Amino acid sequence: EVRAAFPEATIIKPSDIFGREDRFLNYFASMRWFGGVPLISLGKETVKQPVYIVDVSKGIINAIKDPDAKGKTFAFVGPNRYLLFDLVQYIFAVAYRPFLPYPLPHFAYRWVGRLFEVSPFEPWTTRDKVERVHMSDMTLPHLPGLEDLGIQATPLELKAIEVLRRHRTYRWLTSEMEDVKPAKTVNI
Amino acid sequence: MFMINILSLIIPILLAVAFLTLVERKVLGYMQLRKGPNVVGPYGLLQPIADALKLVTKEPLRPGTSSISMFIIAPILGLSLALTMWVPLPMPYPLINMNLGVLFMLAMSSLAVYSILWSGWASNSKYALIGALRAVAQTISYEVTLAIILLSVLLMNGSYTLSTLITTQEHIWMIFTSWPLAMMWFISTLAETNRAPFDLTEGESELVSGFNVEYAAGPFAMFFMAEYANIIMMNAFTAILFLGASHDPHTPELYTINFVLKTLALTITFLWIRASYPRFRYDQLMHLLWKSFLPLTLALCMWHISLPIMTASIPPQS
Amino acid sequence: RGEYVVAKLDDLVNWARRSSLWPMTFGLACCAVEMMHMAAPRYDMDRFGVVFRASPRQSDVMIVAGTLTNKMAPALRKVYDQMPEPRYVVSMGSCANGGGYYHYSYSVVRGCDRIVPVDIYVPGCPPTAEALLYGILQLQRKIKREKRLRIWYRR
Amino acid sequence: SKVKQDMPPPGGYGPIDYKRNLPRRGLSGYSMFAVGIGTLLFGYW
Amino acid sequence: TYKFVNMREPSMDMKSVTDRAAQTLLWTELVRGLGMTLSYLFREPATINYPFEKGPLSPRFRGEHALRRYPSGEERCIACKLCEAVCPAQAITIEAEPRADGSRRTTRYDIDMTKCIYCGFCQEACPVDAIVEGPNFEFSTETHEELLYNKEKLLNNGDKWEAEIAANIQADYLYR
Amino acid sequence: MNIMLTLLTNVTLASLLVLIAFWLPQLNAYSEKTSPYECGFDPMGSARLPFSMKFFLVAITFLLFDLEIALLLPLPWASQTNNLKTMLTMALFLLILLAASLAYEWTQKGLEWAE
Ligand SMILES: COC1=C(OC)C(=O)C(C/C=C(/C)CC/C=C(/C)CC/C=C(\C)CC/C=C(\C)CC/C=C(/C)CC/C=C(\C)CC/C=C(/C)CC/C=C(\C)CC/C=C(\C)CCC=C(C)C)=C(C)C1=O
Ligand code: SF4
Ligand code: SF4
Ligand code: SF4
Repeated sequence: EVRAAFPEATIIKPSDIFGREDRFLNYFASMRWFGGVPLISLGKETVKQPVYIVDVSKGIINAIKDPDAKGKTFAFVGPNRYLLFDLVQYIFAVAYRPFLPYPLPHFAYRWVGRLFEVSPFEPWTTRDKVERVHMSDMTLPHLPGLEDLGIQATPLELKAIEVLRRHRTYRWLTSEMEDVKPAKTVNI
Repeated sequence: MFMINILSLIIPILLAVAFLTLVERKVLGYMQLRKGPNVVGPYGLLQPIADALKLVTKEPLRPGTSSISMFIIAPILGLSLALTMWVPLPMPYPLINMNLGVLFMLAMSSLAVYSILWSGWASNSKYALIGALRAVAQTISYEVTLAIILLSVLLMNGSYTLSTLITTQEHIWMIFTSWPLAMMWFISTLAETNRAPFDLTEGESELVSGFNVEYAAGPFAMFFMAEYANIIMMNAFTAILFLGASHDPHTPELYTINFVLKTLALTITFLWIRASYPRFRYDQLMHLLWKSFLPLTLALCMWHISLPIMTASIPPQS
Repeated sequence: RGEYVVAKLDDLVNWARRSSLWPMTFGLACCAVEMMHMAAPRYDMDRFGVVFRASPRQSDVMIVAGTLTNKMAPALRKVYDQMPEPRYVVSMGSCANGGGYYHYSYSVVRGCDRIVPVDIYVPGCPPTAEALLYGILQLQRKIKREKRLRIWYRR
Repeated sequence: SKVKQDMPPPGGYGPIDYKRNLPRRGLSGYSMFAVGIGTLLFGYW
Repeated sequence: TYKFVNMREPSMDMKSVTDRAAQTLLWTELVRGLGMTLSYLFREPATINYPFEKGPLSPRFRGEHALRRYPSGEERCIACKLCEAVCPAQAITIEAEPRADGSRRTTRYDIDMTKCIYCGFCQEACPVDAIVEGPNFEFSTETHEELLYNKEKLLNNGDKWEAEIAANIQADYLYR
Repeated sequence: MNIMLTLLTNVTLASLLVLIAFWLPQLNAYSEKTSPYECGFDPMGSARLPFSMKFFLVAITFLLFDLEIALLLPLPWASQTNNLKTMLTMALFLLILLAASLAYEWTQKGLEWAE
């Protein structure tokens, strides 16, 4: 609809965005409260390609300055794609909290999402949110990405402690980046 | 209806703890050429409620380096003891009449320090550990005489029951017979509650806030009641201990009015002392008590055991 | 209507905050000494509900009063970050309102706002102990006029 | 006309106290102990 | 000359020793303090309630600036830049221009109330009593931009507090 | 019956107070807010390193002092005996010994702070 009303409207298509107040890394980090970490089919069939917040922020700024952003539709995506189970493995390793995955059928998770929607305040997990975690980032190589603008993507491995240092207990609070190895990346 | 009695001994105290804060602000202010809170409602009578809602709706800060389980037990332990240590007090007729009332008085009074102890440790900071350990140092000097003064004064009462205190004080005040002990008890009760000259554990000018530095909102609000409910209760303890009023067997109104007035007069003096003197040093505090107080306790306790036998004035046990 | 009960709970919450806000013990320079005169018996800040509590963990409004310099700017923002929510920062005096007399020097940040989200600006060099006495009360009106739950019930 | 400033009145000014005027009050030290013992004796009796 | 302050050796007579012993044993100077505060409790508080009653000032008080104008209505400022040349904080920024009537007024008179320190030199500077701080110590704003005054705000302050500035200057124009 | 009912009621009321305190106020945590307080600047980093306090000697003596305050507590019931001659002698022994233990504790430095 916006493209129809405003033909020369640059449309930015970010993937999952991670950062300090992202509700994506914090989502899995906060999952520790409710027992273990529930992933449907262990989350082994869902590949995600997150992108750091600042790069997309610089992407918008560069798009404004760029005289060629008129009409184009950019897809802002990160450098590497990670299977969701390995991504959660990376998150809980960086937070050093114990990982307790367990399978959960799709219909029952949808029921769980319904229960959490009841809260009249900021919901923690909706049925819609459960679906998003399952939605693997569709690859759109024809769509002009991020490097054409000029911004080089920052791998999530570098700037991951920013989000998750807070979630660490006092025990592993001063632990650095190199303590936890980079997670395996299913690449294109 | 015993449950109705329990709330009738908790909620009326809680409002009494609340209004002590407003009274202290005004008493301190009027002893300062100031006026004190007088805009929140009439005469500032709405001020405690204004602070009441703010704190419980204040952001309750969780420090990351803090140990969470011990973080929350301390405010619970502080308040729980404060209320439950009101229950043996013989307000006309004590709610919980026990043959060992004062021993139970000391037990939870000694249990109270673990609030400032665990909270000081759990806060995980320099000022947290400084306040908690000086809280040990302040309270370590403190129980040794607190028991002795309690023992010496009560030795001519007859037993450890708090109800019989009134019968002993039926004719004259206890302070007439043990005023050297009463001054020394009063300083310690001023001291057990970490108040006025002995407030090293808090130490605003020297420890910012001491143990309370990393305690906000309700967890702070809870710490304030434990401190202030102990103020009223300890003064009430002193009022019965030394200034036991007359008790008509048929009208408990008479004792209740007199007893409450004595507690109010004593609690004002706590604010009176708090305004006037400067603050000690925790080394001098310990040196003041174990070098000057404690030697006097032993001889005074020596006097108060020899006196009943020499005068054939031992008190009845039953 | 739910709007009525929300507004009634709205008025209850803020009235608690505006009548019990505690200015921190945060003084810097010449602008701080006369602020003591506000706390002095002449004006008696405490009568209006405030208490001068230290320990930013237990304070609401931050009285940035004095010249804000380079060497301390990290200390202030660490202090401001430690203050719980809600928190307000009243930039007090011309030094903290843009640099004051030393606006053009080399080790002063020109304005307290460049480090902190600065609330109502009270000017003066120094502002009279009464001049920001209104500054504190004028903030109490700002606390009065907030919506919070009104937005939440309409979010 | 006449030069008028804030000059002090012709009689200068009243004498201003500056020396310490800390009053001394209270019973004699012997009396304080005497009355203190007196209450003790009455209390014992 | 000089006066020794504290070396007063106490006497060792039995009366003096018992007095000190009574003082240490039966705390007296502590009670002297308590009696002092209690006496200072029943006084009259020095507080004044806010805006309903306000503190006392003097006619030469320094506060919010204002740009007055002649009895005819013409503005006093002939843009001599003296106030800018004496401004210790360099808050004054003015540019002049030959006005349509031919008179010599200023196009811009931005006073940055966040820089100047209320020295009052500006009121001493202009020989036409153009700029002068008003008695209004109260102009606190919620945003930083509001404090940055321009010529228009200065004239508005001149038109608002003109009754005070005429009276206050009338009182103190002889002392200076 | 009554005593644990009183005990249970008090811990319950406290639990609710902290519960509404810790849940209601619409939290917002951003890491540096949870950072330790160090008087405006960063902590040097410790607070669990061994805080060597200097009143160690006076610390243990307090334990020994309390052990004998329990001994001299039964005096109110001890005075109601048929042998006050023996009871008075043994009672005064404890206070004499307690003073004696303190006197040695005092004279041989002891009570003094460690610097
Ligand atoms: C460096 O710079 C500085 C400044 O400037 C920048 C300054 O200006 C000043 C000058 C200002 C001054 C005020 C001078 C003193 C200030 C200092 C910092 C000096 C050091 C201070 C001290 C040594 C003394 C500190 C004393 C204090 C803090 C006073 C404490 C006691 C009080 C009575 C006041 C506080 C009272 C409070 C908070 C109100 C009560 C508390 C509550 C929680 C409210 C009640 C709550 C409830 C009842 C709970 C809810 C329950 C309910 C309603 C019951 C019903 C419901 C149920 C469910 C049961 C200084 C010194 C300075 O150095
Ligand atoms: S604004 Fe003026 S009074 Fe305040 S600190 Fe700066 S120079 Fe001093
Ligand atoms: S009052 Fe002084 S510092 Fe302020 S603008 Fe005028 S001359 Fe400059
Ligand atoms: S305000 Fe005064 S000093 Fe400034 S330009 Fe006008 S006349 Fe000159």
